[PDB]
Amino acid sequence: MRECISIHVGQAGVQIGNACWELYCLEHGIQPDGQMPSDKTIGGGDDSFNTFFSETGAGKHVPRAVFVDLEPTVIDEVRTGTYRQLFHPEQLITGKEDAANNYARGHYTIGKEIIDLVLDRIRKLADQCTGLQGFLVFHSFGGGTGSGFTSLLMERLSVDYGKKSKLEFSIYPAPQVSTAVVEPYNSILTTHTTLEHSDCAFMVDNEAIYDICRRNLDIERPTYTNLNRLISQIVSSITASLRFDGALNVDLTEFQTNLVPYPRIHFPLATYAPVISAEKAYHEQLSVAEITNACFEPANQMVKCDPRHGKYMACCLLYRGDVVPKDVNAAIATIKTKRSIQFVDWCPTGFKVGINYQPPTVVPGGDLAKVQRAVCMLSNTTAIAEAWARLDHKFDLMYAKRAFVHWYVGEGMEEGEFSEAREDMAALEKDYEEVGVDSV
Amino acid sequence: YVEDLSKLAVTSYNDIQDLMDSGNKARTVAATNMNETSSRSHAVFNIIFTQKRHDAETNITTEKVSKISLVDLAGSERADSTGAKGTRLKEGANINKSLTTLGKVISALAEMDSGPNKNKKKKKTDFIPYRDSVLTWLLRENLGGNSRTAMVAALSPADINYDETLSTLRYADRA
Amino acid sequence: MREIVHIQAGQCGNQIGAKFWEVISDEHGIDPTGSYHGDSDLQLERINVYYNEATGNKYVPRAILVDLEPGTMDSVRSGPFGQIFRPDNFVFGQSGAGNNWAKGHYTEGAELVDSVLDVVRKESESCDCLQGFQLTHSLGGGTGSGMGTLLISKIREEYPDRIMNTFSVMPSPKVSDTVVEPYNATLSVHQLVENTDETYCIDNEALYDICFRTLKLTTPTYGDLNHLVSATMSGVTTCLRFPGQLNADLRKLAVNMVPFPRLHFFMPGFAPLTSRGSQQYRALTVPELTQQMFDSKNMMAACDPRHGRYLTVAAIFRGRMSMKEVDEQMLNVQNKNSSYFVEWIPNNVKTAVCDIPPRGLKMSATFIGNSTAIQELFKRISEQFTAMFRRKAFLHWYTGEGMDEMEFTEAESNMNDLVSEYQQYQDATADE
Ligand SMILES: CC(=O)O[C@H]1C(=O)[C@@]2(C)[C@H]([C@H](OC(=O)c3ccccc3)[C@]3(O)C[C@H](OC(=O)[C@H](O)[C@@H](NC(=O)c4ccccc4)c4ccccc4)C(C)=C1C3(C)C)[C@]1(OC(C)=O)CO[C@@H]1C[C@@H]2O
Ligand SMILES: Nc1nc2c(ncn2[C@@H]2O[C@H](COP(=O)(O)OP(=O)(O)OP(=O)(O)O)[C@@H](O)[C@H]2O)c(=O)[nH]1
Ligand SMILES: Nc1nc2c(ncn2[C@@H]2O[C@H](COP(=O)(O)OP(=O)(O)O)[C@@H](O)[C@H]2O)c(=O)[nH]1
Ligand SMILES: [Mg+2]
Repeated sequence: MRECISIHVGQAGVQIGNACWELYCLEHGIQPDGQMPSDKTIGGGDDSFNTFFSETGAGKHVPRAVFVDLEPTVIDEVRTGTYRQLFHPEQLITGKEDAANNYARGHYTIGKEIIDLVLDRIRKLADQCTGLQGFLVFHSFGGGTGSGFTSLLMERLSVDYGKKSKLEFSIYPAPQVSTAVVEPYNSILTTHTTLEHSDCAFMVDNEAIYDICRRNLDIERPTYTNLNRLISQIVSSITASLRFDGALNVDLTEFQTNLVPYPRIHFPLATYAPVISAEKAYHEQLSVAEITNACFEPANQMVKCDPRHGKYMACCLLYRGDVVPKDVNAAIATIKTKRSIQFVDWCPTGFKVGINYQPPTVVPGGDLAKVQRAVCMLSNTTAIAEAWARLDHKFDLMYAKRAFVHWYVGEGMEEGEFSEAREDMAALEKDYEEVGVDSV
Repeated sequence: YVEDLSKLAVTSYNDIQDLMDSGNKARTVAATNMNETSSRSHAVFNIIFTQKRHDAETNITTEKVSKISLVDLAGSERADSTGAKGTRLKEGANINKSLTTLGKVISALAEMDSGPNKNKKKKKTDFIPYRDSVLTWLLRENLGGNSRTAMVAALSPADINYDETLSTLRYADRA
Repeated sequence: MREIVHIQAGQCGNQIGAKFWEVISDEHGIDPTGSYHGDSDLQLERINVYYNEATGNKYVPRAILVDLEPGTMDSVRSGPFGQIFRPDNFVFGQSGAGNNWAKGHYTEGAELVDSVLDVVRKESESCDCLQGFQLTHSLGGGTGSGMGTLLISKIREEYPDRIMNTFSVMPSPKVSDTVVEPYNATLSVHQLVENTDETYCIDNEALYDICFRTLKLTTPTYGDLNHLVSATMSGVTTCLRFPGQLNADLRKLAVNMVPFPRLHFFMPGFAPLTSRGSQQYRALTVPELTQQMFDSKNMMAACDPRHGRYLTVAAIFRGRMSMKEVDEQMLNVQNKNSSYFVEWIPNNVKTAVCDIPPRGLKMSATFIGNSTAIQELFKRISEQFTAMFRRKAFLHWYTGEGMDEMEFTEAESNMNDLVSEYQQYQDATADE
C-alpha cells in the first residue's frame, strides 16, 4: 500500500494545508463532512484512495494529517470552519503564547511540552499506515514556530524513523519584501535542520508567486489564498503518481533517485507551466511543447533566482492529462537543442519523465482555468545559491552589531551558535559551486 | 557602587580566610553535565587598602587608598551539552546575557581606545553600552578608566570544544 | 489563552482607561449593565482577553483603578460605564500626592501599594495564561507617575517573564499645567527605562495639533484626546482577539521593534482621520492608509521623524485587504524615504493584518514607530531640569519627604545616557 503523512507547522503550514485538503477533497469526491456519495453511487472501485485518507467502518474518511501551531487562533479557525467535521479532533494546539519570531522560544523553551504529543500522534498515524512512504512537512522560515519546532520535529523524526523519506515545502524569505525584522536570523538558524535531516526540500518565494499572479492570471491584488492554491497544485502534481494510473508512474523513492546527485545538494526549484486565466485559456493550444517551454522560462520560476546564471544538474517532469510519449520526447529534444539552457558536463542523461492520466482539477471559486494538459517541472540547479547569498548578506548586516541578539540569548541560546550556523551555510554555498565546475 | 554593602574590618590573615570560606559557602552553586559544581552567579571580591604616613610637621596621613577587585564570572553555556531544564536553564540564560553584553563592551572599548589612539586623536564621540547589564555597570571603572586591570582566560584542551574555545581567544586577542 | 491585566493610575490614566473601556466594549458588544447584545459570533470567541465571566452571563472587565484623591473615582462611577467595573477594584486613599513625586513614590503610595498588589495578585491568579500588563498614567503629574513607577517596579519584581506595557502622557514644550513637571518627568523616565518592555509616548500638543489640523474640530476637550488614545490602545492588541491572515502578538512587536533593551520608546499613530467633512471625497484603500501613517503631522508624540532615523516601525492593518498591496506599499515607503531608515537593519518594517475592521469602518491601520527623534523630547526635559536643579528651585518639597540630591543626579545621568544612546545611531555615514 502507498501512503504518506502530511505535517503542517505554523500559520503558513496550516493555511497551505487548508488549500491542499480542499484540493484533495475535491479531487477524490469527498464531501466536507467526510462522506463519499460515490461509494453508494457506484458500488465498486476505489475512490477514497488511501494515500491521504483513512476509511472507518461507517464510510467516513479521515485525513492523514497532523496540524501543529503554538497560536490557538489559526487552527481554531479550522475547528469552527467549513471542514470542522473532516479532521480528527486531535489538532495539537499549544494553549500558550507563540514563538514570537524567535528560534529559541520555538526550539528550546516553549517548543517542548508539545513535541511529545505531536510525536505520539504521528506514531499512531504511522501504526495505522501500511507501507508508509514518507512525510510531507509544511513550514515557513522566518517565523519562530516554523523554524524552531520544525527543527525539533525533524530531529526527533530522523532519530525515530530514519529510513523513511522526508520532504519539505518551505517559504524562503524574499529578497526585497518581508513581514518581519528578524527574518534572517530565523532563516539562517534552520540550515542545520534543512541540510542534515531533510531528504529533499522545495523552496518557494512570495514575490515570485505574486509576479506569476500579476502577469499570467491578471490578478492585480492577490492574497495568500492564491499562493496557497498554487502550492497545493504543486504538491498534488508531485504526489499524483501514488494515486492514479499512468503510462509512466514515478513514486517518491525513484523520484528522489534521479534528482539528488550528492547528499548535500537536495534543494531543487519547482515550476507549474499552464498557470493561465479563464479568458486567456482560449486563443492558445496549450500543447505539450508550449508547457514544456514555459516551464523553463526564467519569468515563471517560483523563487527569485535566474537559471541562466547557473547550470541545470537534474530535471524531473511530471505530466498530467492527455499526454503521449512522442510529444514529450520531441519537447525534450527541442530543449536540449537550445543553447541558453546549460547542462553540466557530468550528467548526459538530463531528464526524468513521468506521465499520469488524471488531469488537474479546478477548485470552485478559483482562478486557474480548466485545462486538458499540465506539467510540473522540478529542477536541481546551481542558481539557487545566488538567492542564499543575498540572505547571507542581510544576516551579516545585523550580526556585526549584535542587534536583536539578546532576545535569542535570553531564552537559552548561546551566542556562538549564531556564528556556527553562518559557517555551516557558507560550507553549503561552497558545495553548490565546486559541483558546477567543468571537469578536467 | 552598591548601597548597604557589609564592609567588614579585618586585622589578620586568619580572619579574612574565615570570611573567604564563609563567602564561598554562601555562593549559589548547582550541578550540570558540563561540571558537577557549575557556578550560577558572578562574584566580586573587593579589598579596600589604606596606607598612612604620620608626621607632626609636614607629611600627610592617609597617603594612599587602593581598591583590589578580584572578579570570577560564570561562564557561557550551551543548552544541548549542559542539559539544563527549568530553573537551571533560566539561570543560564541570564548568565549568557550578562556575558554577551560584556563581550560587546570589551569590543566597543577596544575599538575606541584603538581608534582615538591610532586614527588621528579626534575623540568626537563613542558610546560604550555600560548600562545594558548590572555586571558591566558595576565594573565601569574596572573594564576602563581609573584602574589597572588584568584578564585571565581559561581554555579547554578538548577537540570537541574547539568552536567555543577559539571564541574566548578572540576576545582575549582584543583584551 | 492569552489575556491582559489592566492598571490605571492618576486622573489622566483613570479617564483614558474609562474611555478605552467604552471603545473595547463596543467592538465586543457589551451592554453598560454588563450583558452581551452583539450580532457577530466572533465577538465572544476571545472575550476573555479583557473580561472575566460572571454568573449571570455578565462580563466584568479585568481592570484595576488606583488613585490617592477619591474624587476621580466618583467621576468614574457616576458615568456612562461606571457600573461595569467591580467595586472591589476601586483602590484609593486620601490626601493625594499634590503633584509631588516623593509623596507618590515614597511616603503616601508606599501604604496603598500593598492593597493594589493584593488586588493585582488576585486578578492574576485566576488567569488561564497571563500574557502581560499595561498601565495608563501621566509622567508630569503626582500620584500617577509615582505610583505607576512603584507598581511597575513591584510587578517586574514578582512577574519577570510577563510583558509590561505602558501608555505615558509626558510634558510638552508649550502645553504646561504644573510648575514642577520636569522633576516628575525626569524621575519617572529614570524609573521606566529599567523596568519596562514597551512605552508609548503621548503628548497633548500632538493630539491638539491632530484635532485642529486633521479633524478640523473647533472646541476639542479631553474626550477627543482620550478617544484617539483609546483607538491606539485597541489597535495595538487587535491580533490577540480576532483572527487574521498574519497575526502579530505583543511579543512579536516587542521582539521586532526593540534592537537593544534600553531603546523601547515608541511613537504611535492611527489612520484614517477625516474630519467628518472630507469623508465623501477621499477613496479608502491601502495606499491612503500608508500615506497617512507615515505623515509627520499624524504622530502623537510631537517629534518630527524627519529629524532622525527610523530604527524600526510596525504597521497593524485591520480589514479585508490583499497582502501583496501591503508588502508593495511598505517596500515603496522604505525605498523612497531612503535617508530616514537605518542602514544595518534590512526590511525594518513589521507587518500585521487582521480581517475584522472597526464597527464603522471598512479599513483601518495603526502605526508604531521607534526612531531617534524621540531624543529631542528627553533633551527638552533635561534642559528644563537643569534650569531648576542648579538653583534648587523647589527641592525642599522633595527632600522633606525623604529624598536627596543623589537620586536627582543619578536620574539626570541616566536620562543623558539614554539620550546619548539614541544619537549614536542617528547620524548617517557610520564610517569617517
Ligand atoms: C464613517 C462614518 O460615517 O462615521 C465615522 C466618521 O465619520 C469618521 C470621521 C470617524 C469619527 O471620529 C471622530 O469624529 C473623532 C472625533 C474625535 C476623536 C476621534 C474621532 C466618528 O466619530 C468615530 C466612529 O468610529 C467608530 O465607530 C469606530 O468603531 C471607533 N469607535 C468609536 O469611535 C466609539 C466611540 C465611543 C463608543 C463606541 C465606539 C474605533 C476606532 C478604532 C478602534 C476601535 C474603535 C466612526 C467610524 C465615525 C464617526 C462616528 C463619525 C473617525 O474616527 C474614527 C476613530 O473612526 C475620524 O477619523 C475617523 C474617520 C471616520 O470617517
Ligand atoms: N505563501 C504564504 N506565505 C505565508 C503565509 N502565511 C505566512 N506566510 C509567511 O510566513 C512568514 C512568517 O509567518 P509564519 O512562519 O507562519 O509564523 P508562525 O508559523 O505563525 O510562527 P510565529 O512567528 O510564532 O507566529 C511571513 O513572513 C510570510 O511571508 C501564507 O499563507 N502563504
Ligand atoms: N490626554 C489627557 N491628559 C490629561 C487629562 N487630564 C490631565 N492630563 C494631563 O496630566 C497632567 C496632570 O497630571 P495629573 O493627572 O494631575 O497627575 P496626578 O495628579 O498624579 O493624577 C497635565 O499636564 C495634563 O496635560 C486628560 O483627560 N487627558
Ligand atoms: Mg504564529
